[PDB]
Amino acid sequence: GTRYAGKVVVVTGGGRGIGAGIVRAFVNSGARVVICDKDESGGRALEQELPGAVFILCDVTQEDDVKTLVSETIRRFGRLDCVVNNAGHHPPPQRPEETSAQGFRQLLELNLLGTYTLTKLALPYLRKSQGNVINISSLVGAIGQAQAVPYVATKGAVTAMTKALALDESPYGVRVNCISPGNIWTPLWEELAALMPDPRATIREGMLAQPLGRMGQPAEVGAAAVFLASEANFCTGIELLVTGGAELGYGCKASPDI
Amino acid sequence: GTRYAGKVVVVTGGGRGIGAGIVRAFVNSGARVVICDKDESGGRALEQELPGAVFILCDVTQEDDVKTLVSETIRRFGRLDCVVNNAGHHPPPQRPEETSAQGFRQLLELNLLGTYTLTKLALPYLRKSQGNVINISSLVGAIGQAQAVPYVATKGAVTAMTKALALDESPYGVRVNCISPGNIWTPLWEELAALMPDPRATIREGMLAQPLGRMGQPAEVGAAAVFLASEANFCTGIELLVTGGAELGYGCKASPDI
Amino acid sequence: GTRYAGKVVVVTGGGRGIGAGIVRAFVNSGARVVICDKDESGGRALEQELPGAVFILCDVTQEDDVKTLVSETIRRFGRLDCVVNNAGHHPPPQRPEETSAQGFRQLLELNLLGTYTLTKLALPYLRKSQGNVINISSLVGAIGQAQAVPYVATKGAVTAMTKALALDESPYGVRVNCISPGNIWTPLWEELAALMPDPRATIREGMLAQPLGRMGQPAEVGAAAVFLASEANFCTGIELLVTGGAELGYGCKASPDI
Amino acid sequence: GTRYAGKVVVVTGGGRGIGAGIVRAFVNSGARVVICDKDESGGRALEQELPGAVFILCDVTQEDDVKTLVSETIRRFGRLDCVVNNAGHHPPPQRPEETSAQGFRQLLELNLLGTYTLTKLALPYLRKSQGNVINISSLVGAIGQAQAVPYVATKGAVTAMTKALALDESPYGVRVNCISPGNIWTPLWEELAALMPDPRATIREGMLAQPLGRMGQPAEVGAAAVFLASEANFCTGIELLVTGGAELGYGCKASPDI
Ligand SMILES: NC(=O)c1ccc[n+]([C@@H]2O[C@H](COP(=O)([O-])OP(=O)(O)OC[C@H]3O[C@@H](n4cnc5c(N)ncnc54)[C@H](O)[C@@H]3O)[C@@H](O)[C@H]2O)c1
Ligand SMILES: NC(=O)c1ccc[n+]([C@@H]2O[C@H](COP(=O)([O-])OP(=O)(O)OC[C@H]3O[C@@H](n4cnc5c(N)ncnc54)[C@H](O)[C@@H]3O)[C@@H](O)[C@H]2O)c1
Ligand SMILES: NC(=O)c1ccc[n+]([C@@H]2O[C@H](COP(=O)([O-])OP(=O)(O)OC[C@H]3O[C@@H](n4cnc5c(N)ncnc54)[C@H](O)[C@@H]3O)[C@@H](O)[C@H]2O)c1
Ligand SMILES: NC(=O)c1ccc[n+]([C@@H]2O[C@H](COP(=O)([O-])OP(=O)(O)OC[C@H]3O[C@@H](n4cnc5c(N)ncnc54)[C@H](O)[C@@H]3O)[C@@H](O)[C@H]2O)c1
Ligand SMILES: O=C(O)c1ccccc1CCC1Oc2ccccc2O1
Ligand SMILES: O=C(O)c1ccccc1CCC1Oc2ccccc2O1
Ligand SMILES: O=C(O)c1ccccc1CCC1Oc2ccccc2O1
Ligand SMILES: O=C(O)c1ccccc1CCC1Oc2ccccc2O1
Ligand SMILES: OC[C@H]1O[C@@H](O)[C@H](O)[C@@H](O)[C@@H]1O
Ligand SMILES: OC[C@H]1O[C@@H](O)[C@H](O)[C@@H](O)[C@@H]1O
Ligand SMILES: OC[C@H]1O[C@@H](O)[C@H](O)[C@@H](O)[C@@H]1O
Ligand SMILES: OC[C@H]1O[C@@H](O)[C@H](O)[C@@H](O)[C@@H]1O
Ligand code: NA
Ligand code: NA
Ligand code: NA
Ligand code: NA
Repeated sequence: GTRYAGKVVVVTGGGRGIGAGIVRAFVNSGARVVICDKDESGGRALEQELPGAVFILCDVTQEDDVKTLVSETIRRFGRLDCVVNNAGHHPPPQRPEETSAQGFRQLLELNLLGTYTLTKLALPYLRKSQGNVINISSLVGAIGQAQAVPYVATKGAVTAMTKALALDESPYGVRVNCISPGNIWTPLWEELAALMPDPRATIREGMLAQPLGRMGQPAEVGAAAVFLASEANFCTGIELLVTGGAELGYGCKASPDI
Repeated sequence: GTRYAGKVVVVTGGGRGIGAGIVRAFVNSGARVVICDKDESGGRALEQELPGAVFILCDVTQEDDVKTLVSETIRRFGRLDCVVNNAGHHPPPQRPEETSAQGFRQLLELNLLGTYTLTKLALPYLRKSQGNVINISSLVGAIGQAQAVPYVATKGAVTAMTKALALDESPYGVRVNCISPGNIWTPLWEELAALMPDPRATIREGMLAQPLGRMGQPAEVGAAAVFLASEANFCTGIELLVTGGAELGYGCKASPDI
Repeated sequence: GTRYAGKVVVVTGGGRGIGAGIVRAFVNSGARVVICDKDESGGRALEQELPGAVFILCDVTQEDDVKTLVSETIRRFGRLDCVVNNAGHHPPPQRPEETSAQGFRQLLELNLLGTYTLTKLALPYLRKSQGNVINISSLVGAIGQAQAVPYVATKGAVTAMTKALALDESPYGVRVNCISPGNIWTPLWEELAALMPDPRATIREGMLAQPLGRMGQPAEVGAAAVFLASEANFCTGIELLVTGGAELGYGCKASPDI
Repeated sequence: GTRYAGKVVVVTGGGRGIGAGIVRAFVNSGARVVICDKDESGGRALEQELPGAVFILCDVTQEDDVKTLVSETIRRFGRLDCVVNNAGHHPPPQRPEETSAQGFRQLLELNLLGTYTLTKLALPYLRKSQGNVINISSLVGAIGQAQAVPYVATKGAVTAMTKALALDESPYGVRVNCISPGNIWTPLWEELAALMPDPRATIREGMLAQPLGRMGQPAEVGAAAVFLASEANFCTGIELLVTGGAELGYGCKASPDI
């Protein structure tokens, strides 16, 4: 309840899923949290539920929404210590020939450029507080995924960008790290599974993709984020895997040497 | 002179630098090579110089230029075996606060979406030939670089996209790999150094960034590309480092524990 | 003071340096800690200083010392929740031709087989508690170091072994992770620098090997260890870098393309 | 037939499997090859079959065997350009509690220290020729494997050692690289499968562990080795994956978030 007391945190896409788990973790650590989301329903309810959290409607693809998010955070709370760039989307499975350049651009706008824009606008305040940036990337940026060429590309970009910004901001004492989750049970995971021919089979396969034999929880990503913000003072430019071991060992990757 | 005989290769940005080195390597391997470049000067001269190479003016950010590149390759040579996505640019050093979202978008168009578009248009022909894709990424997509947030992000995206496409195309026997060069002495390296306060000092530091104590050559990237195309039949989704060991060991990263 | 309350932790090489920092972090988290060290001086003083810590003399290269360490931990505290394999050594800089197979074997005994032996003897108790293993590896296992072939090999082995054991123990709910520190200011760092022609210059170079421009502290490694034990329930088989960004970006690796 | 003409190559464990594939690749490249193996049957037959290959009986765990291997290579052929450290073994699947420290030591002697010893004895001659070292590691050193803690540890050590030695030998122009194969169909793979309850099912699972849907061939590892020796002049300290994409994407790693 005190490991991040007195600090101010902005969490994008904080209204549900991983984002909401991160919001809860920071509130439980003693921080004041600004919940940003493009949808009102979940975030407004979270503000009512959590003392110390407030909701600001903000679409991270709209530069002027983000400018207002930062200026309102400063106006209302007087400082900014941590930005968690969690807002993002995973399209339904798409074969490469079914993707389009314009859809790829749209996904870059959310998953990459929204993170870039908030980080840019926040950095002057993070420099004053020697604060930090946490980007939510994905394991599939590192190892790939089938039927997700645009999505994978956007998360490879986020992870690499994290390292570049870590280098640039290190002289100011501002750390920049990312978390790469694997399969986390969220409303988006459930929505994507519902599109599949056999949603139950898709969910079971998702559980068995981890040696631990289950998917992860938003609270587990949130704990990793609170660690990076509050106790990882010699960590910058790292990719913290929260994946249950999915990247480890041999598995079933195809549907003796010729 | 025969390890890739009878094969047809498209190299983007092939008029100078790494691209020209890759063109020469494939011609020396027995392949017919289509040189794509947005500038005429170097590529036209290379066609005249190299039997088995032809030049097609093509800006990879212009979807209709790329469609014509593919249709002309097929019309003129009857097949397509390998696409080398080398066209790309590195901006001058830019602090994060000096970058813009619109400049970031423009760099994504070249370094990422041009690779995406040519690959998409070529894949039906690569499936017929069980051909392969080689993307030219960068070491800095993996380890970051200072004063290059947009550039680093684009190359992290290329490397990740390579793995995603490798997964999607594996059932068709089409391999997708990337080469991540470190410091290669090219006209772009020389142009970037010329912008610096002490170009000679910048070049010397660039040589000493490798344990081998020199920069690499376009011919060395070209040899790696010919290997991936012609002899790496069990390699897909790999990142082949051509860096002289720059990623190894401790070095000077800042300008005792507090 | 409560995030790991009621838990029992064994820290090898806990008498000074990183090990002592890890001991302090776990005591501050509410755990009871068994300090193992082959030397009495530091560990005995730490027991006197810290309520909740006790010292057991134990050389991790001596299988019967380690058996007694585990049986005494269980006899005295009734459970075992976390083993931190920190005991290890870095020889003075040695050129490859100056190393010997027998010295390499001796270093494997400490840095690798001591970790293996304690982990093996502890695992039946860790299974009962759904506890976890934390191995202290090194960044140089991942990126190499000059004049340290045997040492680097031992830490590459520890990091890989961590992943293998994570796979094997995942069905039992026992997580296995490692921390890879970079330059941490410890008595061993100071001892190694004292051997050099210009110790002050060696220390300054060690500080500048990180973008953050300083070395790390034992307390920072300790915080990472407490995170892995207490709050990283979906992390297994990970390598948590505590390096200040030393692996990022280009640096000086040698003492333009030919 | 000329890309490595005039060069002399030593391949350990060259009598069958990957080693024999590497021997054949180097002979086909124009090199003279010394086949080292502890068993006579396969290697003696290979000498008879291949002009330009000779067989020397040599157990790489016996330091005096290795000294004789190097001195006989020099006596007979006058130079040494490349050492391929391929000799190694994978034990049957073993749960961690079924392993022993003494078995772990024995496996380190072969998989790690044999590579170390030959490399050490060869380096004075490799310096004279600006030759290179190729170590055969494994993908599982990087990602782990179930029921193979000692084996995985030895290959993590080989990969890390490769990078350390690359750093140390870079001032002399001697490159040191490794190849990490995934599932390669060899007599050892077949022997290991024969131990399993359902060998046919084990082999099928091994094929499906790669997105390419087959295992690799010794010839494919051999081609990668010839590339590293003959055409990778700016590559040092790299890990060249020859895995068919096994490390990519999600798969089946266990036998929704709790
Ligand atoms: N769930 C997983 O398994 C998983 C795995 C790896 C990475 N991730 C990443 O974690 C993040 C959250 O994923 P999730 O599963 O919780 O998703 P989710 O869809 O359940 O929640 C995302 C939230 O972000 C909000 N959001 C979307 N677009 C926005 C925009 N333009 N501006 C502001 N808010 C916006 C949504 O309204 C929603 O509240 C994403 O970046 C995703 O790529 C998720
Ligand atoms: N030189 C290095 O050290 C280095 C290191 C890592 C990666 N790379 C990558 O290698 C590639 C080539 O780099 P280089 O140093 O040879 O650069 P370069 O500028 O010397 O050559 C690039 C070529 O691409 C062409 N090109 C640029 N934009 C194009 C477009 N829209 N359409 C078609 N052609 C276009 C240029 O006209 C030029 O001929 C780039 O992708 C770069 O990011 C270079
Ligand atoms: N200091 C760094 O920069 C650094 C960096 C990366 C990794 N590491 C690793 O961190 C660990 C601790 O390093 P440090 O710098 O604190 O070293 P240190 O020498 O200061 O402390 C190590 C402690 O381990 C004890 N120890 C040594 N051999 C032992 C044995 N056989 N049995 C029991 N205890 C034994 C020593 O007596 C000492 O108290 C080591 O594994 C080292 O490889 C250190
Ligand atoms: N087959 C695979 O899928 C695979 C995958 C990854 C790595 N590897 C590695 O590739 C190498 C070769 O594996 P393989 O499958 O061809 O094995 P294999 O058992 O078929 O062949 C290995 C050869 O090495 C020889 N050898 C063994 N011990 C020796 C010693 N002490 N001295 C000299 N020669 C010795 C054997 O007699 C044999 O001829 C090993 O290092 C192995 O770890 C294999
Ligand atoms: O991994 C990611 O980054 C990710 C991000 C957001 C949500 C879920 C994930 C996991 C993979 C996702 O989950 C699916 C379910 C059904 C079909 C396709 C799916 O892909
Ligand atoms: O690494 C890359 O991908 C890359 C790509 C194209 C060209 C050169 C490079 C190397 C780094 C580059 O070279 C510079 C020289 C002067 C200032 C800044 C520089 O950055
Ligand atoms: O990195 C490691 O794992 C490590 C482990 C223990 C202690 C220190 C280190 C850092 C490198 C070490 O510090 C040196 C100082 C002078 C000469 C050589 C040195 O190497
Ligand atoms: O991956 C490696 O390094 C390796 C090395 C040598 C031989 C084979 C391999 C693949 C894994 C191996 O193949 C098995 C088959 C049956 C049971 C267990 C097995 O493990
Ligand atoms: O919708 C799937 C899951 O999403 C998570 O974000 C919620 O915390 C869970 O309550 C829910 O079961
Ligand atoms: O301009 C720098 C270098 O660029 C390379 O692409 C050319 O092959 C070299 O001749 C030239 O020295
Ligand atoms: O000896 C170097 C450093 O070692 C660390 O372990 C101690 O905590 C410090 O007090 C000391 O300055
Ligand atoms: O024994 C399995 C395989 O081993 C390989 O080394 C041989 O080249 C093959 O002929 C054989 O099928
Ligand atoms: Na509230
Ligand atoms: Na021509
Ligand atoms: Na005490
Ligand atoms: Na012969």
